Amino acid sequence: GRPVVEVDYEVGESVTVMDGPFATLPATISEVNAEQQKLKVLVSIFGRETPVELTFGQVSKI
Repeated sequence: GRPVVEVDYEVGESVTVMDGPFATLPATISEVNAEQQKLKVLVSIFGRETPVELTFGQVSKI
């Protein structure tokens, strides 16, 4: 178990997708929902930028 001093996500930060079809891909948190414990991260793709929503823990900080 490795606890982190900071456990809050914000917009503008970059995180790696850990769950979903983009798992294992660089993404940037665009919208976060602490009220519902949900997080949103936009993904950039060659002329295919598509926003994806995820839950806390589904992303790893770099």
